[PDB]
Amino acid sequence: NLPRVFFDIRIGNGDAGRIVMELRSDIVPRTAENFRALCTGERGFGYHNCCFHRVIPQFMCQGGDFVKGDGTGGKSIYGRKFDDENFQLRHEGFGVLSMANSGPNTNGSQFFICTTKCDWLDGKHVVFGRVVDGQNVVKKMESVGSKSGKVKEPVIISRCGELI
Repeated sequence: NLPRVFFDIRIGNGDAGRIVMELRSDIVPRTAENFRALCTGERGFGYHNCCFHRVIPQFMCQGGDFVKGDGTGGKSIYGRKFDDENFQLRHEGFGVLSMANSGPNTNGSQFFICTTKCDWLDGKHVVFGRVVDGQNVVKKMESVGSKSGKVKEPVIISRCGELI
């Protein structure tokens, strides 16, 4: 069965709600497991209290740097980096979950949520899931985003984990 995980999001001084994500363990089991484990914090580290450090309205939101908090760091449950598992899933529309990287085979913890179809990213980033509920919460983040991506108020994963 496909993992169901969540982020509770706080934007500035307000709780924004819950994002629920389905992970495609059927296609990218290793990549899905990394993300799932970082949501639950079962290895002793993960996305809890991590921020979204870039928000570009109508393009995407990026987060998952729980090491440095600024988009320069991160680590996976497999070590500092792990290989691109496959490129079978596409950045086909709103809510697609994909791994940020610094070139081939440099996956860590950073990820982005697409808020539009971005086919041009296919074959560059490993897609591993999709937002299934709380699309409004992803869209809410735009209130503190900008065209450059600079974030105006803290966007924090106040709580995260796995759902039944």
